[PDB]
Amino acid sequence: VFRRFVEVGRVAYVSFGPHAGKLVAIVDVIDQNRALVDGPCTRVRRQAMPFKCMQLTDFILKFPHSARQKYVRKAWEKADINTKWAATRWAKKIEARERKAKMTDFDRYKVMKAKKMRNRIIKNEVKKLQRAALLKAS
Amino acid sequence: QVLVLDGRGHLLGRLAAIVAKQVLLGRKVVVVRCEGINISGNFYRNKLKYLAFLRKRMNTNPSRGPYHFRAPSRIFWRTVRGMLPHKTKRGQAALDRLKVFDGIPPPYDKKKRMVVPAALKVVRLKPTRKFAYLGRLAHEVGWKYQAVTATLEEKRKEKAKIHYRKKKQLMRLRKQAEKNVEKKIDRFTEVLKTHGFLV
Amino acid sequence: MKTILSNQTVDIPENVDISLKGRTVIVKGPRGTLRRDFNHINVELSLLGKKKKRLRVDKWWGNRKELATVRTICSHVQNMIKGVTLGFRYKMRSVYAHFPINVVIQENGSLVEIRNFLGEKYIRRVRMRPGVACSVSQAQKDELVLEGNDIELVSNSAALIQQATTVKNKDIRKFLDGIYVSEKGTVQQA
Amino acid sequence: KASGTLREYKVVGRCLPTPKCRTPPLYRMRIFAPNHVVAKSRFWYFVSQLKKMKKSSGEIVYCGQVFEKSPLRVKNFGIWLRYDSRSGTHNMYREYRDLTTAGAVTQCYRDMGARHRARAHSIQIMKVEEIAASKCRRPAVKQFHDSKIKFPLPHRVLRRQHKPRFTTKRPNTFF
RNA sequence: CCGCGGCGGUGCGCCGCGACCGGCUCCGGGACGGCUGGGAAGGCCCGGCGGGGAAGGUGGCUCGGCCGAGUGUUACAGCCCC
RNA sequence: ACCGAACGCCGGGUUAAGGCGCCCGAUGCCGACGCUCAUCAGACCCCAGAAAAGGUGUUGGUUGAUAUAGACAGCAGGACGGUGGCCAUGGAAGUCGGAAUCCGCUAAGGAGUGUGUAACAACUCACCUGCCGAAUCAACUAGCCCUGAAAAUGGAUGGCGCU
RNA sequence: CGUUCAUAGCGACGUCGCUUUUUGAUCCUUCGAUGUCGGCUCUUCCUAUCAUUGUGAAGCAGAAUUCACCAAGCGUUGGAU
RNA sequence: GGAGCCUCGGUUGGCCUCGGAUAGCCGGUCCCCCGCGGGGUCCGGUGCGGAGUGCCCUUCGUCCUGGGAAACGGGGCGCGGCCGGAGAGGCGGCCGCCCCCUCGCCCGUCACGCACGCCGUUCGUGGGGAACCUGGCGCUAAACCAUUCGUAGACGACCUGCU
Ligand SMILES: [Mg+2]
Ligand SMILES: [Mg+2]
Ligand SMILES: [Mg+2]
Ligand SMILES: [Mg+2]
Ligand SMILES: [Mg+2]
Ligand SMILES: [Mg+2]
Repeated sequence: VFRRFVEVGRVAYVSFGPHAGKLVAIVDVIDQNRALVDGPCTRVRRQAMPFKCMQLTDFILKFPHSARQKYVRKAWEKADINTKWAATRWAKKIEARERKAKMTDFDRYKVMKAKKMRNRIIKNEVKKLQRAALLKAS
Repeated sequence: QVLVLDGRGHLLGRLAAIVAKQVLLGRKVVVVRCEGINISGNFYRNKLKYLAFLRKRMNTNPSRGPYHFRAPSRIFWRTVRGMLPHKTKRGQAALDRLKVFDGIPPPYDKKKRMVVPAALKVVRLKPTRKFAYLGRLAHEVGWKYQAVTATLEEKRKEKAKIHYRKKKQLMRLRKQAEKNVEKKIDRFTEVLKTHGFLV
Repeated sequence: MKTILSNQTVDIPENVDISLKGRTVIVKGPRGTLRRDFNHINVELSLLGKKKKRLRVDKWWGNRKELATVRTICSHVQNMIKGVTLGFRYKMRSVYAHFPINVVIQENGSLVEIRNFLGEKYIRRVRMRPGVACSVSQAQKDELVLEGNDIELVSNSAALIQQATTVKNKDIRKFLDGIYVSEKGTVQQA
Repeated sequence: KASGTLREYKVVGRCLPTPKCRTPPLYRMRIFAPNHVVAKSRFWYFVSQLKKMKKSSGEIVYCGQVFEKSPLRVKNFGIWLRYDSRSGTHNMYREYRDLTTAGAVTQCYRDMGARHRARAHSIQIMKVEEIAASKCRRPAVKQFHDSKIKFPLPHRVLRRQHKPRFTTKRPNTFF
């Protein structure tokens, strides 16, 4: 029933730690709870990193299990994980959470007025749909 | 201003410590559905633990001595009372703040209830271990009303299924209304996603 | 230590239709349906091949006590496929020294009355498990036949009437009496 | 002897020059220790066991930390052990899989304390040797020898339980 | 008496602020020395040399749509590593 | 009586010994690595409880073997002849027991492991083949847990509890 | 020892433990006093179980009797001295 | 509709699926079954959850006039009807009818003791208890002592009888 596997070439998202919020290519598997990790275009150095602080995605790319940073950089740039990650919905809601955190007070006031007017218009439309469904069921 | 905690799947002492601390911090907590509390360690271990607790009783006057409450809500009240400083006035005020229920009453069945993942079985126990339900433990110690509570919970699960069907109908009306209105709220929807909403 | 993977495959024949809702497998075919809920067993159950030719069971990162469960899931799947296709037939003979043990079924095979065990007057009524049919066979003197699909139910129903006819407060090495299981096979051979 | 994260120190030493011998031989060891003070102390311990040399009747010529010549390459390490039980002293051979020699020896100290209650004052490290893909005798190490290794994270139980503690959603674990 | 013009103790009570000092507890930066005059790493790769897991191959089988996936077999380098 | 530390009255800071789920101040670290299932789990000098022995319960280590000359358990043919050999007479053609203790067929039976006899007879174990085809066997040893382990009022890791 | 058979039941030569239901050992509390033995009455508790309930093993053919487990719920008498 | 005493907590609310953890949420249901709904098969979208408690809902200065986008919405503890809710209900939805208003988002237009820097601002609240007062409708006692009884009893207490 599993879909995401720890494979040589698995791209993962670091949850916490020093390189938090960055992408990871798994190069080799060291132990049950420790992996060998490269970050060629995501400003992460080659090091070991446990499986607790990484969230594996559904991206795979092809390079042998002991690549000396160059072939995995070329595989990263060939598969183009940067633009596909920017087009990925989960990174879009991550940067939506980042915009919510960077929301200024004047920006929050504009958002609140837009919430108010949008909810009034959609609530009037929901009431029109309710009376139309009542007339249809009548 | 009142927490409504669900006792389903939550561990006994793991939930009781958090409830004791949050009630000593001046907050009204209502822990509900306490026969769904599961205790780590299997059923014969937990049953012999509570039977040893039943054997501990005052020799001269057992009516004066330890009161052995059989209901799961009062077992949870006892395991919070053993964590609260109940010999003091602030501990008695905490016991007055805490309200514990078997099943879930009509004052609290139509309320959104909370889940503590720091005291939950799937988070805290390994999946290969064993556990025991406090409802089954109480019924085989002598609590009388597992079946009446089961029928009342079946009735309110039917009522909550009807309510969730109505909520799904309101939600499909909300989605089709957003589909109708997304041409005239084009600059109302965009100013939420440039600041971090709906994406 | 934690073994990284233990896998096992079950190749189902073309007379069997199996499917699974999570860890809840259901096996239907000629003789009927049999369900088994492998929740709280904590394995992976994949079902692959065109028209689901094999059932694959995985255990990931399990030590010895959970590596010992892959083959028992495989064995329950073999027994369930055997009960669906060929069924289970347990033959059990009434061994007695002097008193002939009188066995009679009541509804179809559900209630079984046992009489004249060691000359006792107390009749022994046994309810069988739901799905197990009891019968008195032909061309044999005192012998019961238990037919069914679930090996659990059929063998538990055999153990009930085997433990009902026990000798109390005597030397059972001398008093060799009772209804004892003699043969374990299928309904049809194919 | 206590432990932290361990470091490997090449320590050489000799005796003081005497009128009967002006040039004593130099003896080298590879002490696994947290810092150089306790590295020099364990050096005097093992040299006092082996040769006739005490700290006041000798001198350490140089104590320096040696670093891993390839820290980015995962390696197998076979470590020979001489520990002391509640009964008499026993000998062992362990295999681990880590990047550095000092990291493998750290994992060895934690594993000895976990399995056999062997403390850092009772554990005497004989020697550590790096091993290729062959010449391994432990199945827990040999199960990681695969060209295309493949395993999920099956029961990925969540953490961060207490940032906001009271929630509506029951937490998920299938990832 | 109009002057808070200068000095001194000050105010009926509740307070707030500024700057300076002593004792602390933290944060953000900047630049320096030693090392095995640091180890591996990042970039272009060059003319050779040996060994080993096993790959746009070969190839027994299995699963599907000439093509894709898994397993094993000798093993070069056009997958790699020292 | 133990560890730390010795004392005028206070404010700020920092610790020792101990701790940081709640009582109870502080791990509400997205702590690291393993071990442990207890139908009597375990929980910190003094100190308030446990032994010899045993366990394929489970985790490691030490030693010695065999597997394509085609293992281990699993269905299967056999324990003959010199030889009632030899002291034992009260009976040893393997047989209560003890000094003895090899050849032949050889594929193979040790002057024998048991069932059992006044003696027999008979059932039946080294080795290999027909079938499944790669990791297995044996003895020690160290961890945690279990048995050993039984007292009288109801009873105490301090309590709640904890996997 | 048990017709053969160490272990059904026993078990020498040795050795490891529990109890304060016996006597010892000490003098820690009490000598400006804690009424000192038995029997009668009465209640509760322990199991190291004699019998009863449920079982396993016998040198258990049946009857009778020994060994062992869960187990203190209910019983354990009338008398001569 | 009115001050006036005492006791305090507060400082938007969330009006609800069950369920699994080696899975789960949402659709039409072209296909099928059962009593408009539920359930099963196939297919499609996300899944460190955006049909998100890391969440959602209400704005928290006022009024004047004069435009644009949207809207027939709101109110008079609005009057009568239809109901649902019993585990510890004590609230909510839907219709007929009289009148009034331009409230939500942007803009032009000024004015609100602008109390001259200084702290318990705001409110759930017409907060809970007691004493005076504005009216309409509805009402008329019970217990105990004294007597008696004996189904009871130390005294109390208990069972009884008496316009
Ligand atoms: Mg008998
Ligand atoms: Mg000291
Ligand atoms: Mg006196
Ligand atoms: Mg007295
Ligand atoms: Mg006993
Ligand atoms: Mg007498």
